[PDB]
Amino acid sequence: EDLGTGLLEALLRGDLAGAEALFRRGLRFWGPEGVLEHLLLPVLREVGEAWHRGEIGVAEEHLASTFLRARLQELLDLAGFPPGPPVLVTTPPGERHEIGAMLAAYHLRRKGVPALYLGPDTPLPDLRALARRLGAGAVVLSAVLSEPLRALPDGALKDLAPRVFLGGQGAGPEEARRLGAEYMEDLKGLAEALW
Amino acid sequence: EDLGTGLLEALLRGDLAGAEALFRRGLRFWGPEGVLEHLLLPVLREVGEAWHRGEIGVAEEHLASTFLRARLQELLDLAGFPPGPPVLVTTPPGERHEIGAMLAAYHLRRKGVPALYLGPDTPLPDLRALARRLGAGAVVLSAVLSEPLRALPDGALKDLAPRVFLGGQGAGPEEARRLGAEYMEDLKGLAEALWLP
Amino acid sequence: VRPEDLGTGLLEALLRGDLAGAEALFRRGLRFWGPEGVLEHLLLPVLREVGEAWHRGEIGVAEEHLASTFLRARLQELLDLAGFPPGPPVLVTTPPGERHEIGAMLAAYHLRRKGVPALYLGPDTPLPDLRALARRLGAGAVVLSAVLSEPLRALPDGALKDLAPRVFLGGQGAGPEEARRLGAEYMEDLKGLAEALW
Amino acid sequence: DLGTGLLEALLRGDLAGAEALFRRGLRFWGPEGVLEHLLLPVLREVGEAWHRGEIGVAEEHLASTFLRARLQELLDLAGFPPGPPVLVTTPPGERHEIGAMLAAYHLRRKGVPALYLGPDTPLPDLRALARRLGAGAVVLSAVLSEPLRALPDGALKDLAPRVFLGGQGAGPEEARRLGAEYMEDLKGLAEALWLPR
Ligand code: B12
Ligand code: B12
Ligand code: B12
Ligand code: B12
Ligand SMILES: C[C@H]1O[C@@H](n2cnc3c(N)ncnc32)[C@H](O)[C@@H]1O
Ligand SMILES: C[C@H]1O[C@@H](n2cnc3c(N)ncnc32)[C@H](O)[C@@H]1O
Ligand SMILES: C[C@H]1O[C@@H](n2cnc3c(N)ncnc32)[C@H](O)[C@@H]1O
Ligand SMILES: C[C@H]1O[C@@H](n2cnc3c(N)ncnc32)[C@H](O)[C@@H]1O
Repeated sequence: EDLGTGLLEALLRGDLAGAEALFRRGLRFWGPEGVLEHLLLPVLREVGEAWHRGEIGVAEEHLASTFLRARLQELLDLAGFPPGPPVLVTTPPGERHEIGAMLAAYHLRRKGVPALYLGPDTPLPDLRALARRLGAGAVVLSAVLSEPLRALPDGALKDLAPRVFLGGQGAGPEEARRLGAEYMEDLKGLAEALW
Repeated sequence: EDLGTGLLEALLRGDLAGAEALFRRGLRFWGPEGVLEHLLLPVLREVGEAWHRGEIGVAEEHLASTFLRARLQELLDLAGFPPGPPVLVTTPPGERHEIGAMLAAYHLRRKGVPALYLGPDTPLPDLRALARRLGAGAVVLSAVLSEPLRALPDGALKDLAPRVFLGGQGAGPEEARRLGAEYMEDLKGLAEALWLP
Repeated sequence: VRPEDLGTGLLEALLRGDLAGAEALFRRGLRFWGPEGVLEHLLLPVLREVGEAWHRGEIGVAEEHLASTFLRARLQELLDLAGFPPGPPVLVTTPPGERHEIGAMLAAYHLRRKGVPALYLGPDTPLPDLRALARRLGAGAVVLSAVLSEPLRALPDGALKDLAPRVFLGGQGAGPEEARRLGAEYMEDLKGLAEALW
Repeated sequence: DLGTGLLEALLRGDLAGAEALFRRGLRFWGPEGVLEHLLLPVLREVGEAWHRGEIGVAEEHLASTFLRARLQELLDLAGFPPGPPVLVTTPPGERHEIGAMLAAYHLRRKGVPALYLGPDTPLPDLRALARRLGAGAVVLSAVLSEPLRALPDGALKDLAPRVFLGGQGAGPEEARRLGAEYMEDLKGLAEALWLPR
């Protein structure tokens, strides 16, 4: 059974009940991390590709994307949330794509790290202020597009927390170096990189 | 509200567990509609005013708003999504505040309306195309700011779907008339106008 | 359906063998009460009423079996979705002769929700084997759930004392005096377990 | 090598590592193949290691509890084929439940609505539930032979119009004595419902 085609088709026809049932079949088959890798991310990528090819309009993407963000938020709220100093997770100013940051928070919480997901697009002064006030051990940023990072001045990220991690499709090792962050490729390596 | 102040204080401490416990207590005490009017909505309004007064920063508002959207998403899912020709709910192009749209969808779904929530900020021709293809009986827009409506040409909203409804703090009767939408004074006026049976 | 009617609705769904509808009612409870709350406000009251219905002779053993098997699966689902930090484990089980396992699962779930790596062993673990595993894995604690008093009554004085660096005992079958006799720390509330560990 | 790695991860208390290994087998072999190549060989090896004194009871418990959870999740995934239930349990005194769960799972994958009760059901109660639900069949998994030897002649007859008995603890003459149909393997079990007898 092709859950990815089935789920995208259900979303494009506005069949949210079918879509929710199909996502849950994927959760049961692949497990929590696995459903994100094998179902949620492939469908979001395909939605993007269909839009880029001119095949679907913006409303159709929004319908699918909004639904999948809700499913990941549901999973995130069911993960543990330890006491202790938090890790703040957001996206750079100008970055409205939020699912990468949500995935980072999720992977962290599933390994017993109290990741606070702020939502996207947080001005750096306000992010630093909050990280310092809460005694955050780290700040994690997800960059989906490269332009928001290119807009930032050299060293912009270095003072945000004791550790500052940057990843996503829009990020790369050279950009992380210019901005003063540690570049991280894999979500699984985040908790490890802390412990 | 005493519980409202306590929730916001928990959110500002990063105590997500304590914040959830307070929200769940409000849900048990007031029920879903009650908790929106007496807890979720007053906290969002306060967060906004406190930011405007420089008492909290943007990261703190973000934390609070993100938490409350997740709570409202849970209530949307709890309200059920019936089958049947849908009502599309979104915000005008350039409107990034989405919770008013989510609230409209919630109130509709509570009355058995299949209110499909698209998220915010949908271009008009794309919204109209989706409404046409799905056979949607109505489109509902939430405007929080007035500037996105001011930027639209006369009659821009009139033909998005068989009925087009507009509300929110950034909308008013005169702008709705200019744009060709039916202005809805409040969420119960919206729910009333669209309830089928 | 009102939240106050989900318990009666869930039990009626299970009693007609409608497990898909029972799952939907459970998920509604989860969305309304939250994870800890649905266990407190829906799972535990239904399980208690199943026991009372059985005792009154209103349902039989197979009806209880179907319901507790279902509810154990719903709790397992929540358990699987919670965290699991690396780090020295807490072993969670029930005393020898105790076959009621849901209390132990709930303790494991409360610990994993607070980022404690609770390993759920299943029920009814002989004490030498439990001690051996705790020592080998370097477990920081052993947590026991006693629903009946009889299995505790069958253990000799100080039987629980050396199981792990901390040994916690709770459940409807345990009390402070019995915990003291067996060498365990007594804990009444699940919420206080993670607090106490560290 | 996946079987050996799964057991090793379980014996270290590396639950995340064990889950990842199981998920890998599920993706490689699919549902049916993961049971034959991973779940069943691990359980069998777990018993052999315990008998030989290489692992203790707590280690078997950790492994079986994990595998039972994985299988219940596959059971739920297989869902609810339409029609009158087939009740699946174990005889009174039989605490090994994975064979019953496997029977239920095999049935559901073939479109038969198996309802897995849990283990160790007194026969009068099993008969009452079968009657109340209009069950078309009852299936019992016996791992030990002793619980069967304890039951009266004819004790399984008429629990439902069709009553099947299998597992390592069952054999044809014991099934005959009890008034059940003996089934040697899960393949024959679903086929046995193709046609009446
Ligand atoms: C949904 C969506 C939107 C929604 C986002 C909604 C929301 N609230 O999140 C909206 C409508 C807002 C949107 C807007 C736009 N978007 Co858009 N959108 C998407 C879409 C379809 C899915 C986004 C998503 O969730 N992706 C899932 C992502 C996060 O997964 P991933 O990047 O594979 O990430 C992996 C790793 O990077 C890792 N990871 C991610 N973050 C981090 C962080 C750390 C620390 C680590 C360790 C790992 C990690 O996680 C994943 C593991 O596989 C994508 C398609 C796509 N391919 O992503 C486009 C896409 C990203 N969008 C795109 C574009 C062009 C736009 C717009 C400019 C469109 C326009 N207006 O003209 C705007 C820009 C808005 C802005 N300023 O940011 C392009 C970007 C192309 C490029 N430049 O690279 C894409 C690729 C579509 C396309 N095929 O053209 N978008
Ligand atoms: C959360 C929030 C944000 C978040 C939104 C996050 C998200 N994904 O939704 C973000 C960070 C994106 C944001 C951004 C900005 N925002 Co802002 N933010 C808010 C906040 C704090 C809550 C918004 C909300 O959820 N409102 C919904 C509820 C709480 O509002 P309500 O008035 O009670 O709505 C009632 C009715 O209107 C009705 N309703 C709503 N919709 C509909 C629809 C229909 C059909 C009907 C019948 C009824 C109805 O339901 C409610 C109860 O009945 C508000 C404060 C506020 N008072 O709203 C500001 C506020 C709306 N934001 C404001 C501003 C200035 C901004 C920014 C310009 C800031 C900036 N400089 O970047 C940007 C603009 C972004 C954009 N282009 O839209 C100002 C606007 C003042 C003004 N109009 O001039 C506010 C009022 C804060 C303030 N006090 O200054 N914001
Ligand atoms: C399901 C069930 C069974 C199932 C259990 C299936 C399984 N778990 O795999 C099976 C069929 C095996 C079973 C068997 C029996 N059971 Co029974 N059964 C129940 C039932 C209906 C629900 C059990 C349950 O999960 N309860 C939920 C419990 C665990 O929650 P709780 O005890 O209120 O615990 C709270 C706190 O103590 C805390 N907590 C629990 N553990 C811990 C641990 C720590 C450290 C902490 C801090 C907190 C904590 O969490 C809960 C609230 O937060 C109950 C009804 C009931 N009232 O409990 C009976 C009941 C427990 N069973 C009972 C009986 C008599 C039996 C049998 C003797 C019946 C028989 N003749 O065979 C056998 C004994 C088997 C054995 N243990 O050796 C009686 C016990 C009465 C008494 N004490 O004398 C009960 C009360 C039914 C009744 N009579 O009303 N049973
Ligand atoms: C885990 C386990 C337990 C667990 C059960 C946990 C649970 N299920 O909740 C617990 C701890 C309860 C346990 C306890 C005991 N058990 Co034990 N344990 C096992 C173990 C390791 C796995 C059982 C299992 O799940 N196997 C399922 C699969 C592996 O069985 P299988 O042989 O492949 O079955 C196949 C077929 O029979 C068929 N099938 C099964 N059912 C049905 C039904 C139908 C209709 C059909 C068509 C086919 C079918 O499908 C299967 C796949 O092909 C087995 C070892 C083993 N089975 O080889 C023992 C084993 C069965 N246990 C054994 C023993 C000794 C005990 C105890 C007496 C130990 C004790 N002293 O306390 C108790 C007895 C409890 C009781 N009264 O039932 C012995 C049995 C020896 C004997 N006398 O026959 C075994 C064989 C271990 C050993 N090698 O010594 N056990
Ligand atoms: C990356 C995603 O951005 C969305 N997208 C493209 N243009 C706009 C716009 N004007 N307004 C809102 N979202 C838009 C598309 O739906 C695409 O899939
Ligand atoms: C209305 C809400 O908008 C948020 N806000 C204000 N300025 C910005 C910005 N540059 N980026 C993102 N959010 C912002 C504040 O947190 C306020 O509460
Ligand atoms: C506490 C629970 O024990 C179950 N129970 C009662 N007697 C037996 C038995 N002989 N075998 C199995 N379960 C039993 C009942 O279903 C009751 O609810
Ligand atoms: C068949 C399985 O039974 C378990 N087993 C053996 N003896 C006991 C006991 N006293 N209590 C609980 N489980 C036991 C072992 O772990 C073995 O593998």
